[PDB]
Amino acid sequence: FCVVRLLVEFPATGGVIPSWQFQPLKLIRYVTTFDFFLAACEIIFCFF
Amino acid sequence: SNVYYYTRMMSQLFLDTPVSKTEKTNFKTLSSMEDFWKFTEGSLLDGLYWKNRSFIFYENLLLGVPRIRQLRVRNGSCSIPQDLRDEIKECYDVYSVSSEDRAPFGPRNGTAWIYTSEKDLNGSSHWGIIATYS
Amino acid sequence: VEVLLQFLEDQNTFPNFEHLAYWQIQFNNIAAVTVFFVWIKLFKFINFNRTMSQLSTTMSRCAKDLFGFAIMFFIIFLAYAQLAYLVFGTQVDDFSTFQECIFTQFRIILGDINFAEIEEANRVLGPIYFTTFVFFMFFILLNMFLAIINDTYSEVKSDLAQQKAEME
Amino acid sequence: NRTMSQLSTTMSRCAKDLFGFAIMFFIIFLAYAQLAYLVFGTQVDDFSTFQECIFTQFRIILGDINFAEIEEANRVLGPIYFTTFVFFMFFILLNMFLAIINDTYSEVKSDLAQQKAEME
Amino acid sequence: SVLRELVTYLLFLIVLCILTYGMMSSNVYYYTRMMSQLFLDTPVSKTEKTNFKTLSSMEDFWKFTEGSLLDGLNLLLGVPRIRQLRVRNGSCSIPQDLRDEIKECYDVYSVSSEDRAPFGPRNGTAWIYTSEKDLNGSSHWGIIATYSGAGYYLDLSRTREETAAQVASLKKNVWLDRGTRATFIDFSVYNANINLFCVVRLLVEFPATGGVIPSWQFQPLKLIFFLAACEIIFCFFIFYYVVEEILEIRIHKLHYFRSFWNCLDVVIVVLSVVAIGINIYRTSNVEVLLQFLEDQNTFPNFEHLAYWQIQFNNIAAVTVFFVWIKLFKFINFNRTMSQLSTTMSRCAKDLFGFAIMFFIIFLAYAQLAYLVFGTQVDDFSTFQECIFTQFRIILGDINFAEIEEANRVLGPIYFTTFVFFMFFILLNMFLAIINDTYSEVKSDLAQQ
Amino acid sequence: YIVMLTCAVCLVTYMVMAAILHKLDQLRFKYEILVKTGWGRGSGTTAHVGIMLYGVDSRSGHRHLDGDRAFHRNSLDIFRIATPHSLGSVWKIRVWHDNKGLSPAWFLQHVIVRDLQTARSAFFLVNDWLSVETEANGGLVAELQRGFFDKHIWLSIWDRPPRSRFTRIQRATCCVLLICLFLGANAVWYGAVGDSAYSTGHVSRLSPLSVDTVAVGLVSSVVVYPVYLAILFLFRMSSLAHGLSLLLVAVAVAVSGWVGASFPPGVSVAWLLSSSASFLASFLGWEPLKVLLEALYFSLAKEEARKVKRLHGMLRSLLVYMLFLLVTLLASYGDASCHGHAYRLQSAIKQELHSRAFLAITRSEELWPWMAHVLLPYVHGNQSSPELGPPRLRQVVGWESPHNGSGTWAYSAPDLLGAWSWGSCAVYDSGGYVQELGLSLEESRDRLRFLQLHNWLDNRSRAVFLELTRYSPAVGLHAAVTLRLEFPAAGRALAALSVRPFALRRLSAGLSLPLLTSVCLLLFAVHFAVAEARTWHREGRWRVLRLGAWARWLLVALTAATALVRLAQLGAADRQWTRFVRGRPRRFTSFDQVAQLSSAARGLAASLLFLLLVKAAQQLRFVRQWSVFGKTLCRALPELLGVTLGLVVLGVAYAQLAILLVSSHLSPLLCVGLWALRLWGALRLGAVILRWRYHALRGEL
Repeated sequence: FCVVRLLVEFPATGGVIPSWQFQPLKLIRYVTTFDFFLAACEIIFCFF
Repeated sequence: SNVYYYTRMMSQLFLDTPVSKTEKTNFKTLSSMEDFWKFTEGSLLDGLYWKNRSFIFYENLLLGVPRIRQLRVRNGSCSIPQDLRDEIKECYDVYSVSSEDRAPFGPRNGTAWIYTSEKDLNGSSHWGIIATYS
Repeated sequence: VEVLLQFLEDQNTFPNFEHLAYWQIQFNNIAAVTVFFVWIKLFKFINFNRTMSQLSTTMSRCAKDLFGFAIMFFIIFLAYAQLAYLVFGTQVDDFSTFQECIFTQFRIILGDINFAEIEEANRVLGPIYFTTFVFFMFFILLNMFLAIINDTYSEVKSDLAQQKAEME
Repeated sequence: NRTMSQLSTTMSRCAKDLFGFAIMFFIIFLAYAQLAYLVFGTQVDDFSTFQECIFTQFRIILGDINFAEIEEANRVLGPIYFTTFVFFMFFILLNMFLAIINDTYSEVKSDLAQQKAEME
Repeated sequence: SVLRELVTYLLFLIVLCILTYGMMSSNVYYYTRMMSQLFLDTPVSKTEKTNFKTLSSMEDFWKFTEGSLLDGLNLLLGVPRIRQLRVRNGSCSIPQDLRDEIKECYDVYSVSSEDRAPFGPRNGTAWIYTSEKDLNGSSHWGIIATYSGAGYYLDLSRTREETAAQVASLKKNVWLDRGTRATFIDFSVYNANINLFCVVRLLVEFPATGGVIPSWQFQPLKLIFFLAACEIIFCFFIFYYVVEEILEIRIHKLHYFRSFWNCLDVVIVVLSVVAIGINIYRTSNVEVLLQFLEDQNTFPNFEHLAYWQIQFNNIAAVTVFFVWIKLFKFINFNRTMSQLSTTMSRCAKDLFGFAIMFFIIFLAYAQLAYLVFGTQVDDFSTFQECIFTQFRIILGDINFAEIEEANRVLGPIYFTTFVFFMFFILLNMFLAIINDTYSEVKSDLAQQ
Repeated sequence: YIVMLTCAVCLVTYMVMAAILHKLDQLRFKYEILVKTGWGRGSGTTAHVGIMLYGVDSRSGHRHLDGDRAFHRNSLDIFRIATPHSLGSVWKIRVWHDNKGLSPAWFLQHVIVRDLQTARSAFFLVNDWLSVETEANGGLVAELQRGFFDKHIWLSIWDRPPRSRFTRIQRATCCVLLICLFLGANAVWYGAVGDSAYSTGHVSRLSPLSVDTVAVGLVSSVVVYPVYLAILFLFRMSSLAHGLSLLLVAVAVAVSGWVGASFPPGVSVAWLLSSSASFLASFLGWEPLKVLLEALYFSLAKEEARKVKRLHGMLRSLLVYMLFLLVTLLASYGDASCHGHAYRLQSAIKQELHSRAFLAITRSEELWPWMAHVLLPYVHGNQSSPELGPPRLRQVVGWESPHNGSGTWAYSAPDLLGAWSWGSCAVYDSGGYVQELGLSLEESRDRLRFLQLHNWLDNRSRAVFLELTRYSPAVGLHAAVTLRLEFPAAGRALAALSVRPFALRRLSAGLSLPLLTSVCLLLFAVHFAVAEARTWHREGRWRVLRLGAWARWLLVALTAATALVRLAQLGAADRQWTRFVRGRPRRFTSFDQVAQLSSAARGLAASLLFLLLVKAAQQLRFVRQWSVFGKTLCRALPELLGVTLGLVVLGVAYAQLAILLVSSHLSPLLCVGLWALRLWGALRLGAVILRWRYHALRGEL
C-alpha cells in the first residue's frame, strides 16, 4: 500500500515550492509461504 | 523488485501529467497560487478517479477519502517602520508557531473554516524545505 | 497495526498512515547503515595471504598521518565554502545554502559544473575563485594525499625485505 | 626491445600485489552498493536493481550523475552517501592503486641498474 | 650566440602569434553563421515542419529544399545546380528460388557500380547523363561512399522565376528515380554586409530500402595601415631561415643530426614550406575569380576552388603547435626550465614504448564494440567512430542506457572491464613512467 | 546566531587546556658572585633557607637548600640557582634560614654581588644575627607590605609560586565557569518572561548604550549572584569537585542558548554590552577587592626558562586571535544568517516574476508587449510585495518631438556618489534623459501608447532602460531592480537584468550591531598598523618581499577596508532615506547605490574570515609529527609554481590549436580554467615534487 503526500508551500515574497512523498508499505504480513519464511528469518536475527 | 514499478507509475500520474489539456505546467513546475487551483481541479480529479469505487490504473484502489490541510499566518504579525506606514496597509510573516492564525474566517459553516489543534486532529509535524510545519 | 484495524471497519473516513509511514523511512535508514557496517567487518577476516597482510599493514600504519592531513584539507575546503556562499549565494542555484555549497565543491572535483553561471554572477572574483580552487585542489591538495600513502607503502615493503633477507 | 621487457616485467611482478588490493577495493565498493540499493532503490531510476546499482557507481567515477534526484530522494543520508563516496574513492582507493604500481615500476628499474652495472 | 644570433627564434615568434589572431577577424566565425541562418533554418511553409535536417522520402525531399533555395535565388552569384547519381537497373544479383520477390538489384553510389541511364524526356541534359569534362569534379567520400565527380549539372536561372519553372519539371523528370542514390546543390554568396567569398555544398544522401540522412558543407573565406601588412614579415624572418637552416646541413654533426628538440624546428620549417610553395598556382588564383564577376549568365566555378582551400587554412595552423614547444626548447632559460625539458626528453623513449602497448588494448576494444554494438547503436556505427567514442568514455559523456539495451550480457562486461583497465591500470602506468623519470632527473642534479 | 557564536568562541578558547598543561609539566634576580660568611662559630645549622625578594612586578619565592655535604657543622654555603622572578635594583631583598637541630647563634655575614644588575656591583652587607629565619628589612598591620599577593586572583594569572600552591591549570576552569555565568545570567535579565514579578520587566531594550545608563547599569548587578557561588570554587583548594565546574558551564550554555532564540536585534547588541561590561566588573573591581579580604593578617637545564617566554607570547596571541575572530565572525556571519542569506527567495520570485525575466528579449521594438506585462502586475499588485515609490525609465543627447521653448529638457542631474556598473557598451552614470515617471495607475497604463505616438528613441548612439525598487515587510529586507536594455548599433538589443536584495539599516539614531563591529574592526587596524611599525621603523630596513611584513601588511589593508565600506553603507543609507521620506510618494531616485555598496562590504568581510581560518590551519604545526605537512608544502611551492610557468607556455598552445580552430580573461579563462577540470593528466605532475620532499623531510626528522 502506497501513502502519498503532496506539499505545496508558499513563502513570503510568494512563489510556489512543491514537494512530494510516495512510499509503499507492506502491512499485511503473514500471507504467502515466502513471508512465513521472512517471519522465521526475523527471529533467527534476534538470536544472533 | 516489484516495489519500484509501483511507486514510479504513481509518480507519473501526479507529477508528469499537465494540469490541463491546453497548458504545460506539471505539479513539479507550479509557479503561482492560480496554478495550484488549476491543478487540484485538473489532474487530481483525473488522477484519483477511474470510472462505485475508484481503481487507479484499473488495479489499485482508493482508500476512503483524501483531505487538504492548510497553515495560515495572522494579520498583525510584523512591525513595519513608521516612515512608510501610508502605502502599506497590512502585512504577514514567515511561518513560525508564534505567528499562526487561529481565528475563524469567512464562511464559517464547516470544518474547513475553523482552526483545530494538532492533538484534536490526529496528526504530527513534518519537515519541509523552508520550515518545519506543525 | 492498531490504526489500520480501525479503518478496515469504517470505509468512509480518513486513514491516518502518516505516523506509520514515517517509521518506514527510519527503518530503511537504520537497516541499511547496518548492512554497510557488516561488509566492512569482512576486512577483519580477509587477511589470508602474505600479500593481504601487506595491504592491511599499509592502511593501518598510515591512518595516523592521513587523518592529520584530512583536517588541513577541510580547513581549506571549508574556507572556499565560506567564500562562495557569501559571493555566489544570491545569484546561483548551486550555491544557495551552506549545506549545498559544500556538495557543489565535490562536483567541481568530478567535473559536473559549466560555471557559465559562475562567471556571469560575478565578473572578476568569479574566476579568481574557480582557477585558484582547481589549482590548489588538483596540484597541491590531491597530490599530497598521494604522497602520504606512497611513502607509507614504500616503507612497509622495505621493512619486510628486512624481515625476509634478515631471516633467510 | 629492452624497454619492452621492462614494461612486461613491471605488470607481471605487480599482479600478485595488485590482485590483493582489488579484493579490498570491491568489498568497500560492494558495500556502498548495499547502502544505495536499500536507501535509493524505491525513488531513483538509476538505483533500481542491484545489478544496476553497481553500474551507476562507475558512472560517479566518470562524472555522469547530477544527483539532484539523489538529494531529493533523501535529504540527509543522500549527501552523506555522496560525499563519503567521492572522498574514499578519489583520495584513498584510487591513489592506492597508483602507489602499488609506482613502487613496483621503481623497483624493476632499480633492479636492472644493478644488472647493467654488473655487466661491465 | 645563445641570445644574439639566436634572437630570430623568440623575437619574431611574437609577430606570428599576434598576426594570426590579428588578421583572423570575426568574418570567418560570426559572419560564417550570419550567412548560414537562412538557407538552413527556414522551412517551406507552416504545413511542412521537418526541415532539410529531417528529410526522408523522395518528393518529401522535394518539399525540403525547394523553398529556401528560392529565397537564395546578401546577393549571391552563379546559377542553380540540381544533380544526383545514376545507377543501373540490373547491376546486382538475386536468387531464382524465390524470384517472385525480386525484380532488379544494384549497388551503392560507386565508381563502376553506377551507370548513365537516360530515360524518356531527352530534350535537355537533365534526364540525359554526360561526363565530368563539362563541369568540375572529384571523388568525394562521406559516410556513405567515395563518389564520382561526374553527372549532369541541371542548372536553372539566377532568378527564382525559372527556378520555379524547372521545379515544375521536378515531378515527372524528377531528381528521384528508381535508382536514386544522391542529391546535391551548389551556391556562393557575394555578401554586402561582409564583402567576402562563400561556398556551399548541400547534400541529402540516398541509401536503399529507405530514404536520406543529410549532410551540410560550407566554409567562410574573407577577401582580405595593418590590413595586408602581415605579408612580408611573415615570410622575411623565414626568408633568411630558408637560407640559414638549409645552410645548417653543411655543419650539423656533418649533415647527420639525429635529435628531437631541435629537429622539430626543421620539420616545421618544412611545414612552413607547406605555405611558401603553395602561392604559385593556388593562392595566386586570379583567373578562378576574374571570370566570376565578369559574366553574369555563367554559373559559379569557385565552389571547387574552396575544396583546396579547406587544407589551406587548417594546414596553416600546424605551425602554431610545434613553434611553441621549440620556443620552450629555447625558452627554458631558468634552471627550473631546463629541468622540465630534460624530464620530457629523457622520458619519451620509455613513454613511446608504452603508447604502443596502450593502443593495442585500445584498438582491441574497438574491435569488440564495432562487431557487437555496430548494428544497434549510433555511437558505434563505423570503426572510425568507434575509436572516437572510446575517448568520450574517458571524459564521461556516455549514458550507456543504449549500450545495456543493445546487448544485455556482453554490454556491461564491455563497459566495466573497460573502465577497470583504463582507469586503474593503463592510466596509472602513464603516471608511473613520468613520475620515476622526473624523480630521477631531480636526484641527478643533486649529484651535480 | 549572535547569542550562539559568542557562546562557542568562548568555549573553543578552552584549548588553553592544551597550552597551560604543557606549562604545568614543569611546575638579574640573583648575582653570580661568591657568598661566604666568616663570623659565626659553633652555629652551623644543617637546614634550608628561604629568600624573601619581592619587588618591581616580581615575587621571587624561597629556595630549597640541597646539600652535598648537607651543610655540615661549622661551615657556610655558596651556590647559584635560577630565580624565575626578576627584580632589578629595587630596595627589597631578604633571606630566611630555619632553626633545625639546636638554635643557631650565627651572625650571618653577607652575600657578595658582582652581576646583581646587568654587571653591577652593589655591596651587600647583612652582618646581623637574626631570629628563627628572620629577614632583611632593608634597602638594596605590622608587616603592612602584605597585600603583594596580587596574583591570588583570576584576573591576569599566568604566574604562581613554584612547585606548590595548587590549581595551575585548574584556574583556567575558573575562567570558563566565570565567563559563561555572565553570559547566561545576563540573558535572563533580558527577555525571559516567565511569571516573574511586580513590574520586573516586559521587553527592556531601551536604547542600548546609545545613552549610557541601562546596559552598563545591569553590569554591576549580575555579578553579585555568581560570586555567591563562584567563590565556592576557590574553596576546593583545601577530583569530581572540579567536575561540577564543567557541569555548571554545561548547563549554562543550554539555558542561555534557549532563552536567546527570540531577542529583538537591539536586545542582542545590548547583551554583548551588558556582558562585556559585567566581565569588566569582576576583572577591575571584584578581583581587585577579593585580594584584600583573604589572609588579612595571622597576627591573632638553564634553557628551559627561555622556553616559557615563548609560551607566554604564544598564549598572548591566542587572546588576541579568539577575540578578533569573534568580531569578524559576528560582523559578516552575524546578521546574515537569518535575514540575509536565508532569503535569496526574495531574489527567486522576481526572476520567476516578470514572466521568466522577460524571456531574454534582446530586440529593439519588442518589450512594448512586455511593458504591458511589467506595468500591469506592478502598479496595482493586489497579491503582495508592495511598491515603495514609483518606477521610471532613463534614456541615454538627441531629444525628439522638439517644441523646445520651455520643455524638451529631460535633466537627470547626475549628482551621485559614483558611476553605475558597466555593461558591454560603456559605464553608465545616473544622469540619463529621465522623463517617464510612470504613475497614477492608468496614465501609466496609457503612456505605453503615448510613448508610441511621440517617438522618444533611436538617437545619442546608445540608449537605456528602467529601474524599480520594492520591499517585503515579512523578512526585513529590500530589493533594487535594474533591467537594462543596451541598444548596440549592430545587434537588435542586449538585455541583462540585476536584482539586488539588501537590508536598509542606517543609524538607529546612534547604535546598531554593524555599527559596533565596524568600530571594533577599526581598532585592530590600528593595533596591527602600530605593531608593523615596531618592526619596520626601528628593527629592520630593506624589507623587500619577505612575506611576513608583506602579508601582515595586507591584513591591515583588508581589515581597515572592511570597516570603511560598512560605515560607507550606513552613511549612504540615511542620506538616501531622508531625501526619500521628504518627498515620499514622489520620486524614484534612491536605492541602487546602497545595494551595490552593501554587498561589497559583505563579500569583503568574508575574505577576512577566509584569511582568519587559513591562519588557523597554519597554526597546526604545533604537533610535531604533523609539522612535516607545512614544511613540505612551503618548500615544494617555490618550484611547483615554477612547473606552472611551462604549462602556460604549452597549455596556451594547447588552446592555440583548439580555440584557434573554433571556426574550423574571457575566452582564455574558459580555455585555462575550463580545461583543467576535464583533462586531468596535467594535474598529476605535482605528485612527484611532494613525495620527493615528503620523504626527504621525514628522513630528516
